[PDB]
Amino acid sequence: HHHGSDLGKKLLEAARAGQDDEVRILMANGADVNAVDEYGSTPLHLAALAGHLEIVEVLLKNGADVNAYDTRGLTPLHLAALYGHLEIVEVLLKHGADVNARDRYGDTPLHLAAELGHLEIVEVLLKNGADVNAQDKFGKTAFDISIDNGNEDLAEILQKL
Ligand SMILES: [Cl-]
Repeated sequence: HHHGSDLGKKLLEAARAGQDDEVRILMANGADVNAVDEYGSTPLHLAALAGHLEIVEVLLKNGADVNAYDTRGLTPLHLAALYGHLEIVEVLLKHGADVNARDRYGDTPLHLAAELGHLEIVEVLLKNGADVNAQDKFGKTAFDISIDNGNEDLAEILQKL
């Protein structure tokens, strides 16, 4: 629907604020599920960041792009991992999220979850095919990040799971 309309902007705002009723109302009025703001963020990026599981589900049910990339190359999965939202991480993977998507720095969701010490998110990403050898632009793997941060608990999950 159009290109950067105020209707799409209202849906982006309601998705970030977790306004479930307002999100259903706006969608019924024809708001585009894949509306983008100036940062290339979609309603699914903003709901995943702010940890609104229910809204993430309705967006997906109504055809939101699970692998949309913003201006920094961050996908909704990168954001759910970075903000520590485990249930959203699981729901996104079930709806075909690309476990090895790369942002502008070559970091995958695994790199971001390791950097923030999110152990269970790391474990879930590994069992969904996360690439342990993926190197970012600084030449680091998620394992290298865990070692540099002296998180031996995380490093052990990264080597054995
Ligand atoms: Cl969650």
